[PDB]
Amino acid sequence: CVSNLMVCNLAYSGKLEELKESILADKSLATRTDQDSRTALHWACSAGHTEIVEFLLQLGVPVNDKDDAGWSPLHIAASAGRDEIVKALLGKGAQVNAVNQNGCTPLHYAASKNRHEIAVMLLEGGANPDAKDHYEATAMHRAAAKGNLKMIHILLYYKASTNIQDTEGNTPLHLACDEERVEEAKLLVSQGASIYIENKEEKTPLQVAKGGLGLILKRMVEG
Repeated sequence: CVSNLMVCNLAYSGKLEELKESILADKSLATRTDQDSRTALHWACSAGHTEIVEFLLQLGVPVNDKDDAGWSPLHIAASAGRDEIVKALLGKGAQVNAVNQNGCTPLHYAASKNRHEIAVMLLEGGANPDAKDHYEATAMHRAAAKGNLKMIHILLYYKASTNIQDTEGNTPLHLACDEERVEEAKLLVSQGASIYIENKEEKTPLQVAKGGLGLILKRMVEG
């Protein structure tokens, strides 16, 4: 029972037939916003109900409206891992470089939650891989820190930068090293991530690294 508007609950529940029934009675309900500034579309994205999303999109409804927290439908769908809803959303003009109130794009959440195929869709649909959030962090920061090896390959293929620094001065390499993400750190270094950049604490990814991972990285770069 996630909303104060019944239509929204019907979209979350997946009750497509009473959702259509409410909306023939009152066309306005397909775009009416609840207390979180969400419509039926947001909630159907959240629950992954593709047929209900597809129905609303045909109806002509807005695709890019952000809720109280700044989440667009695309944000919700990318995060929740709704492969086909993302596809539909993008097909209907969804904004791929949309930002929520923390400064996150959909790709940030795809990267973080390991959504490989959604990441590909977003990037192939025009997403900026170097988009920085309010802490100046990228998708690559998130992938490196979580240890998402395949996601890093994706980001790198679509020309993500490896040496962007967050508010703390850390690059993705710093984070990979800090979380003992070995293969992810080697991958980064092999495609040019710097072992020399210092975070705002004056430490390099090597100095942050443990178990002589730093030694491995140092030999990759220096001989």
